[PDB]
Amino acid sequence: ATIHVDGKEYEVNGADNLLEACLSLGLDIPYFCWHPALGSVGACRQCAVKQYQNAEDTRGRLVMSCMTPASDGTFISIDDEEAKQFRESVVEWLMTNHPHDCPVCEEGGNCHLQDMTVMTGHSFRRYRFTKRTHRNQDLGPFISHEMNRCIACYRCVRYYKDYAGGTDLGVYGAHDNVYFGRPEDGTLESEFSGNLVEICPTGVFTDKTHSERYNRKWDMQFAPSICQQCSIGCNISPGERYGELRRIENRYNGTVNHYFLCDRGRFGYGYVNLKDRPRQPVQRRGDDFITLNAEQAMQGAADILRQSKKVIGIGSPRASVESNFALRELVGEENFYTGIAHGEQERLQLALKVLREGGIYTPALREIESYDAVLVLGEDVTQTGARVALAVRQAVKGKAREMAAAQKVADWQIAAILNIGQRAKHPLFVTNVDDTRLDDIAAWTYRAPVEDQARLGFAIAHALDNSAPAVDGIEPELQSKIDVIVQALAGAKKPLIISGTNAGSLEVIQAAANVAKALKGRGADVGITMIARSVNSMGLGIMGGGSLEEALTELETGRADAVVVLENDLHRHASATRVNAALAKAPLVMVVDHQRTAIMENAHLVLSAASFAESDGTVINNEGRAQRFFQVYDPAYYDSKTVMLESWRWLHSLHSTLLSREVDWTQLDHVIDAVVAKIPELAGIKDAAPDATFRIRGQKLAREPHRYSGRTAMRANISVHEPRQPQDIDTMFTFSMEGNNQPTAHRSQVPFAWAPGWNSPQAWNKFQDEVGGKLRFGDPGVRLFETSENGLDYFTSVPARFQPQDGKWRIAPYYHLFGSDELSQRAPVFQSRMPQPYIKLNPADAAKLGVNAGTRVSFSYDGNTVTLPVEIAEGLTAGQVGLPMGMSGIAPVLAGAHLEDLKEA
Amino acid sequence: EPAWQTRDHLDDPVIGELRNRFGPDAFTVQATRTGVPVVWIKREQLLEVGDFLKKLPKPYVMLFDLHGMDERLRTHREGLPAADFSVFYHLISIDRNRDIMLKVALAENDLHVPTFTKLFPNANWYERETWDLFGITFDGHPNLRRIMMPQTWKGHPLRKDYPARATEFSPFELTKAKQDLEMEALTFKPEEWGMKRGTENEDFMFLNLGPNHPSAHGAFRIVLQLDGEEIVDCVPDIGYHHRGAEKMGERQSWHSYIPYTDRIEYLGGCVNEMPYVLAVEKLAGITVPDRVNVIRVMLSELFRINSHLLYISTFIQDVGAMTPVFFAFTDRQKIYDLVEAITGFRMHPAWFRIGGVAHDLPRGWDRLLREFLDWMPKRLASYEKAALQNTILKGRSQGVAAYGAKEALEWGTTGAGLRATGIDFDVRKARPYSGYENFDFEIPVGGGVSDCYTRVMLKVEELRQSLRILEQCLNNMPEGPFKADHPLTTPPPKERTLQHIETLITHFLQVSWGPVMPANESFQMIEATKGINSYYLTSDGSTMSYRTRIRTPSYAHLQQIPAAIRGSLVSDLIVYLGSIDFVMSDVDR
Amino acid sequence: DYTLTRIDPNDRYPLQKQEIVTDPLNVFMGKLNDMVNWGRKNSIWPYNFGLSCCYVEMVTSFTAVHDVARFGAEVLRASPRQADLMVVAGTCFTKMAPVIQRLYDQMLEPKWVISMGACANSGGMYDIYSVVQGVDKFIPVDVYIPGCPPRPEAYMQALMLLQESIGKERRPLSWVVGDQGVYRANMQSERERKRGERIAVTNLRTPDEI
Ligand SMILES: CCCCCCCCCCCCCCCCCC(=O)OC[C@H](COP(=O)(O)OCCN)OC(=O)CCCCCCCCCCCCCCCCC
Ligand SMILES: CCCCCCCCCCC1=C(C)C(=O)C(OC)=C(OC)C1=O
Ligand code: SF4
Ligand code: SF4
Ligand code: SF4
Ligand code: SF4
Ligand code: FES
Ligand SMILES: [Ca+2]
Repeated sequence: ATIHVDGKEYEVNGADNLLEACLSLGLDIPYFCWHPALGSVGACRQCAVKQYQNAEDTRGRLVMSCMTPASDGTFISIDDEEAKQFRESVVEWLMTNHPHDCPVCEEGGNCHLQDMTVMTGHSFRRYRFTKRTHRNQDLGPFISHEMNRCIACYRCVRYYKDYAGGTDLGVYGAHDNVYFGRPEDGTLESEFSGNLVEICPTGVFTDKTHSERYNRKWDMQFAPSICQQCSIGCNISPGERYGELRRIENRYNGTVNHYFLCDRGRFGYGYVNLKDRPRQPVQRRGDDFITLNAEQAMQGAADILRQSKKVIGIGSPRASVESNFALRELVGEENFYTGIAHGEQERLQLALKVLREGGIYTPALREIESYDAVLVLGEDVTQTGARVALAVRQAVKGKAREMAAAQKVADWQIAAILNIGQRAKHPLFVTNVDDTRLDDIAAWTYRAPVEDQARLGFAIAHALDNSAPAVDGIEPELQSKIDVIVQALAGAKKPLIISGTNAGSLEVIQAAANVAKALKGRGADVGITMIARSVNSMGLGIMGGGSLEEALTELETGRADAVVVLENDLHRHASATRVNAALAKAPLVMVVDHQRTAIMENAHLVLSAASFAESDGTVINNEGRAQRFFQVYDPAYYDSKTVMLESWRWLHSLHSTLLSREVDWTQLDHVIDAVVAKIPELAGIKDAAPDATFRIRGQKLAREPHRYSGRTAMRANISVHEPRQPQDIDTMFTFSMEGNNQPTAHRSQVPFAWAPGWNSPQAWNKFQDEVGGKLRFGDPGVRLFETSENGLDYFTSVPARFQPQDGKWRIAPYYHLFGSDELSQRAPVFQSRMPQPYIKLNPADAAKLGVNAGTRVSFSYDGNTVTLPVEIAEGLTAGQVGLPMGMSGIAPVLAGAHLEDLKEA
Repeated sequence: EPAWQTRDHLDDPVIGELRNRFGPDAFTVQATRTGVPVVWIKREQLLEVGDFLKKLPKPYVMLFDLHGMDERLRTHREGLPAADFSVFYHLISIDRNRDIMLKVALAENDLHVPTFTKLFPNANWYERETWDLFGITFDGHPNLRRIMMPQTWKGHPLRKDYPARATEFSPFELTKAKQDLEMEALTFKPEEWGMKRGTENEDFMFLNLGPNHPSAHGAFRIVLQLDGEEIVDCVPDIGYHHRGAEKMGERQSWHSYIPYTDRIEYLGGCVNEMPYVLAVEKLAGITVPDRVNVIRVMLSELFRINSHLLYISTFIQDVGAMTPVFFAFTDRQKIYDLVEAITGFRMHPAWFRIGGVAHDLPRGWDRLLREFLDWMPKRLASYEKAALQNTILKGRSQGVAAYGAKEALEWGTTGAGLRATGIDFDVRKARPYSGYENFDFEIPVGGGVSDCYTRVMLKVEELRQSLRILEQCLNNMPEGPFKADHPLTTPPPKERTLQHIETLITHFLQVSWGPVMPANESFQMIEATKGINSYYLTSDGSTMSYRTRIRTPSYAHLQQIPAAIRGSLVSDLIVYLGSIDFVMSDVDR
Repeated sequence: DYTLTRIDPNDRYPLQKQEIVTDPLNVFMGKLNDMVNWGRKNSIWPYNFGLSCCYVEMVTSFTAVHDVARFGAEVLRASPRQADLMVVAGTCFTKMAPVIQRLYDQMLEPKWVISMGACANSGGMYDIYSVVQGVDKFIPVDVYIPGCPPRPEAYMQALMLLQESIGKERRPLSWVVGDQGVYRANMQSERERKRGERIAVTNLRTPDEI
């Protein structure tokens, strides 16, 4: 289609409305209620443009550019006097009841309403009467609520209900007394409530964690990074001020995490700002604790390493690719051990084998929203990989989108989309040990142990293609449900199969792979998705190594007299007693970490590593996409005593000092080239982000905005002489505003969104080729592997039916979004949010034990008689005990294990 | 129809003559808010266009400005030829009362332009400054060396990739090796200028007058060759007062750049503020009310009286009479009391704003203005009868460093010298800015030669005219607003900021990120206290200036200096330095 | 509660060593030193050196409407040898830092340094490539003046502060007998001294009045 704006001819996409058709070309129209992902509702009436149907038309009509399709031959005027006066009047009407709260507002300089008040040129107030006020609700530890600043643009209710699926936020009130919130006070229990701080154009829903230690947007030092709290790897923009991480903002990735994060990744950053964190290298002689800087620590570590017969290294799925590779090259290829256990590594290797060898195209997170029928086997997505659950909700609403598009309704008429599709939605079949958070839209939910879920998957795979291995012994009711799932999946056009290593079983992944292979054999565009546990689980599995049991038995047998533990707590993947014995037995433990782990008492040397905010690196998400996360700040700028370096830098300098007795602090590009040289299958991480020599017309990229303040006074308490700003030799960014952050620069890594006249999170519209689509000049991060030409065979080893053995209790994993991450539970803001540790029991088994809810049951696992209060789970199957993974003293390695001595105490 | 509108300027006769001479496909015309015909001309035809403008029936006999520009980051270049760098030549025809801006486009690799020194001899320092700050080479230039930065300097400061702040670079550590290297780099090497040190009979002796000389009015160093007392030639070395104010214009916002514009000429103040804020108001589309124009005219004339008083006192002291400078500084204290009353500061007021002024006039400024207007003329008559009619001062001043109209035109001389040469080109009359048409005041024009005495009494008559303007402003003062009602007026009025929310939003977004001027180009040329000061502002649509070019008259006067003092004595050079009215902050910026 | 500086040319400027020592102050030598300090602080000859705006304000202070001559500090010699005080009044540019270092070396002790203005104190408003961030990067400064420009009576107040600094300092009477190190008193800061009279200020006159 071809449109005419003010006499200028523009080629646009005719399936789009006029608002983002003009926003794609760079034409500024004020707007509040429209969002690129939600749709158009025509509420705020701010997007008015004067439309003409002929080339010679004087009057025209003031039409809504978010509600008028951009067909071929529309002559719209934006800067006309009538349209500008009406837009100014709408801004004025929104400004009649707005409070005088801008200095004391958390979105000052980040406000969409401020940008559209200055954009329309409204600065004179002739309203003289009183302003309406509203009370505020306590929405929990995350969201600060201030309803006086609202403009009734209906974005919060639209996102939270029609997009996030939440049920506790709604619109109440009257004519002008419109309220947006809960029917009472209490925590917003949705797992995607954190995006309300950027969906809301005003300062109603604000980040309370940021509001504790608050600084303005221009005071933030930003960086592009990857969220480390689970395996999805959503792109984030960490921003710091005064040496502590202040706020995690959303970063636009058109393929992964376009406009929405989750609460664990958005509010779980509080572990970085802990004072218990090691900031200097600390060495122990017996009970004496001394502090060294980098050089003497490196020389002493190299001396003790040379005085040992075999140095072993225990990596972690939390650390980056470069740091794990540095440990591997420091300790040797054969002596490198992955920090995960044997079962977790087996499930991870199977998931990687299905991904990069199964011949089935695994889709990205943006591509999930277009799949028709979704089968989730084993994985509790909403509490582990929550963004995949949100994309699953979008793919479910795709059916109503399809019926709406069949009735000649444009895609941006979202109200008509839910109008036509009242309750009809795509099939979703979830399996878990209990009820999930996806049960509101799921076509079926199977509450069963992992053996029965795996057998259900094998039954689906056999009933699709008869060459698949059959399971015998299914009840006819479950057989009818199997037939229903088969009819739903076979009749679809883009089936999706979602599994992962969080189910605690291998046969679940085998069954999901067999279902995907059977769907592929019938001639369908089937996709698969394995959700891993940690952020860099996939990269550690790709690199490989031994299990934690092998490292512990090397330490216990005496063949390893020196162990380097890289960013691992070692109690999350093994028992605490065995780890403590194997570490006290070893005469040298060197823990390189940025967190005060429990094993640092046994550590002979502690090396203060850097977290994601203070280190550069590459992480591989759950779909094989290599992504580079950059440094936000130099920790030594404010606290000059702080010797806190990148873990790969620590290990590479230790390797160099061990070899040639010289200390050589390397660069990130050298380590990246070493990875892509020694490991052929990690060669794609060179293309994840360009090197430190990349310039936009000769200059670097700025980490802080052009109006960064207090350069000559933020360090004046220590010394009045402002030092040289830190130099980033590793990456292409600089710790200064002398850099390029234009929206039209030929780059993919964007630290923050800012345009002249666009200060809100809506400033991301200028950084894309089309608004709501991919990022301009391509999205960052590349896939490590392609789809194979041929796939795997049928996994024949079906499991047996779950028969509850007396005495032994199978442990059913109950993952929580707030508490199952190793680092997110260390945040002090999650302690007021995470639930209490409850052991979950069937009513029948609790009645057999005689225990009621509330009382304490003690259970012993490897000499640890730990007591937990009891919650009753009706959906849990008999013979199991429900345990929360990742909590205090309950490791995720407990999944699938037995539990003897379960008595009331 | 407002004066700030983008005028494409095809109605200029010079565009018609250029179309008829070079054809309809030789140059492009740019529509800007500068009020200037902007002609993009190919590099091969630059010398032909310069000769054509030099040989017009009413020709462009003035090279007002010559400077480069980095266009590598300018996103909004619609209607513009493709260019990585550009060079603009601003030329003035006085008899036409017209001016033109010729821009030549250069790629990043092919950064060489034909020289402009032969057509206009004052292009030497401008081409040196363009080479120093942008790296652009001029073919045929005699001595292409750095003029702002020292010879031991790597990189070009005004390029977009060069960092601006000293905290980004390493801090200044002065070691023995660096001190020795920088002291040897600052040493004058006479073979590099072809000085011909010595003669077959007797040797010439080289003297470094500046920096730190009681007659050198600032950071100015001149290296002067003497045979006995006589001067053979002069090498004026500048760059000892460089502050990088243009790079600061690319570093500060529109509102926060006002103190930096104020410190460009530290005896100018509001006179330095006026072209910048007028160019910003041209960019925004703001028409200021009458009271704002009267207030800014009054402050400009007050600071003009202050600057002329200082200039007269320094000239009298440089001749040798050390007495009247104390009384002149007492009248400066009276002016400082008035300026403290109005703006709140003595000498760097930082008071002018976009679309108005900072505060309103306090209750009682007319009393202090009446006291100053009573105090001034008797003191001026005393200074005249004590020193400016002295025959010793006349002997030291009359006939010393005299030049005609052709030397004042080919060297870019403006202000007192240009009017003393008989060229009646005053900005306050020919191109009246800020409502100068509402004030009646005469223009002093000399007899055709620029002596030191002629310049000094022309500045005395300018002081008397400024006193007349102040009297007219005091007797007739409007009663209106002190800020414009435009939404882009920065900052908004304070009381509406304090008790309205739209005004609070506007003020909040205008002091934090800065006002968002649209992507356009503006120019404002005014008559400063020392000559003609002009601001050329290119906006990329952002909240900062994409390019800030400041043309100052003291630069052209200092470049003229070797052509008007050659063959004279050192005493004549001292009197000439005292009778130019230059400051080195104006020269080096 | 004093400090000692010892100078020796034979790397990084300033070429001196400073330590924290105790005042040694002798029934006639102490009064002799007091008389010498009185004569030194009651006759100061400032150097006629100027860089920028702040020099114009310094010579505004030099005139007959403020009359710094009353303190015996109007002499204003243009030679570094005859001068007794370097007032760095202006911006310390990059190309002039060798010139200022040379002019400080040509000066003779007893010598004192007064930084005038924000450019000389810290680099001021010009955080730019071609300006040394503060003149104290290479020369020791005795008295600091905030301002841009400092008003003339602020320069006079700094001159009196330098006089109080001279009046309580120990210098060698003769260059042949005694120690040649320079003892300068660590006086109480004027911020701490004036905190008593500055916090108690309650009401000022509104800006609309003249
Ligand atoms: C105890 C002893 C001291 C007692 C104290 C009281 C007496 C003080 C006496 C001070 C004497 C100062 C003499 C200064 C002489 C300067 C002469 C000079 O250089 O004149 C040159 C000047 C210009 O000459 P011009 O012809 O233009 O240049 C030729 C270039 N082609 O020529 C001109 O401008 C023309 C006019 C020249 C005037 C020459 C001086 C006249 C007499 C001295 C001044 C008056 C002193 C007081 C007299 C008594 C008052 C009651
Ligand atoms: C004789 C005591 C001072 C009298 C009052 C000031 C006299 C005029 C000073 C002029 C001047 C200025 C402004 C000046 O900026 C300067 O350069 C640093 C000079 O050289 C030292 C000057 O002479
Ligand atoms: S939401 Fe925006 S307009 Fe409202 S008080 Fe906050 S910053 Fe001001
Ligand atoms: S609370 Fe925010 S998102 Fe919701 S209607 Fe009001 S302004 Fe819109
Ligand atoms: S889904 Fe995972 S990667 Fe994404 S924001 Fe949440 S915790 Fe971070
Ligand atoms: S501190 Fe201010 S007045 Fe002094 S030299 Fe610097 S800019 Fe000029
Ligand atoms: S954006 Fe169109 S009415 Fe709100
Ligand atoms: Ca780094």
